[PDB]
Amino acid sequence: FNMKLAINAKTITSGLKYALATGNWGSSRAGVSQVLNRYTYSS
Amino acid sequence: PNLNIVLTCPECKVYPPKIVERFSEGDVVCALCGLVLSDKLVDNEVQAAFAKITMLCDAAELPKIVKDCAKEAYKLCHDEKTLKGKSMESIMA
Amino acid sequence: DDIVKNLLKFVVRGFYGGSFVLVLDAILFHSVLAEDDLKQLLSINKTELGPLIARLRSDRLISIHKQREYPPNSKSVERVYYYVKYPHAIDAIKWKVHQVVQRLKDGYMCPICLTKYTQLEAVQLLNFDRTEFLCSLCDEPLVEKQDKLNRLMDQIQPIIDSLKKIDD
Amino acid sequence: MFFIKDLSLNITLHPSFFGPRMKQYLKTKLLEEVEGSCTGKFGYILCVLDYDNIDIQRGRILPTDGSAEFNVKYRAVVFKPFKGEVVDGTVVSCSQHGFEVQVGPMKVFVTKHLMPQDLTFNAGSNPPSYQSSEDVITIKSRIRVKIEGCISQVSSIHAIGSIKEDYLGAI
Ligand SMILES: [Zn+2]
Repeated sequence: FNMKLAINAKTITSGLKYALATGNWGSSRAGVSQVLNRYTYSS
Repeated sequence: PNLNIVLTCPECKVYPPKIVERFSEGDVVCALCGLVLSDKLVDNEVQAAFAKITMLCDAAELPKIVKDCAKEAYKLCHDEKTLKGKSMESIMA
Repeated sequence: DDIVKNLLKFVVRGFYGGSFVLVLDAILFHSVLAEDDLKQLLSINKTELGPLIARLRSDRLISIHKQREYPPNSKSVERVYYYVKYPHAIDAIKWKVHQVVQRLKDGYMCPICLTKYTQLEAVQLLNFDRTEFLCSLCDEPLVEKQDKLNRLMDQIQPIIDSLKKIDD
Repeated sequence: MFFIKDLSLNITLHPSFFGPRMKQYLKTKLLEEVEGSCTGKFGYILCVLDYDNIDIQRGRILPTDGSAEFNVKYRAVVFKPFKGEVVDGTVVSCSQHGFEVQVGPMKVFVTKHLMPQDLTFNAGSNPPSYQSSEDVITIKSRIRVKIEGCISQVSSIHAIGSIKEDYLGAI
């Protein structure tokens, strides 16, 4: 038993990173994340 | 058996092909006589090993390039005679 | 049934090894057996008897009737009846020997192209400039047992004579 | 076998040919293409009979290219070789596999395996000849050949025969 092997960080890390990249919460949800519009400060 | 296609200008024939290719017109033309050559140019053990290896490099936070170099390495060793053992822990490390 | 037994022994000599021949002879010694009787009779196991039984099932060599002994003591009785069927064996042996003779009774190829040509292709492949058969795409040269099959056929001929004797 | 048959053919005039004399042009293209050509179905086309009575039918124009198409019904003599047929021929080319028999427009090949045992190849002769126990097969020599098989291809024909059997061999 060694803690580093027991806990796998990319589970959480790459999980969230993935989700926000694709914006699919599951599909059970999609398009939740969207790249910001910098067209104009109003936009 | 043969099957290799080469492009040659029947009117020039002077050299082997020296040509340019036009992607927009999707055609390929001899640069000399300006003739069109072509048209309509179109646009079990292992997997287990790489799985646990993947886990290890992951926990180690090594960048994918390192992970993949090690993967490549391990494939070359694989089942070879001279290794003759080491139980799969030594090889992964 | 001596002639049929001799034909079966010849088939055992031709087809498979000696253990199958011995099992057939053991079935010949005892009139009828049910699914467990070869195991009591033989030192081989039931799982391995099963591979041999599957091999017999692959061919027409013998026949199986599937019968239950009805009397209601526990689950009753699974008794299998293995009885040789002579007509199916005769038909299969004749088909095999005739097919074997047909195979024994039964050309141009290019080394680099690995293609294959025939006599009609010979008329096409002939060139007037040289004297040779030339390949189609690669224009490569063209290049290209029975007596031994006949000797093995001498073994087949004794079996055919035995079949004729069994017929008449 | 030299036969005669009524044959149909479709022809295409480039527009520039449409002058009143065009029918002549039709008969011209007909003769040029048809005579001397081969067709896998009817054999080698030899000569066109009944030149004057050729039926023009009615010329249809097709879609783009504007070229007039026609259907010509004519009567002509053609040669169709057949399997199990006995023919006579004069050798032209000689190979170790056999000598190539010229029968009419058609070049028939005979395999050495289709030749009798006594018949042997000779490369020590100029040209190479087949010297049997009696007959000697050379280029200008005449040989009676029964055709064993025929291969018919669209636009061409080629075939095989054997002098092995009786009433065959050198003429
Ligand atoms: Zn060019």
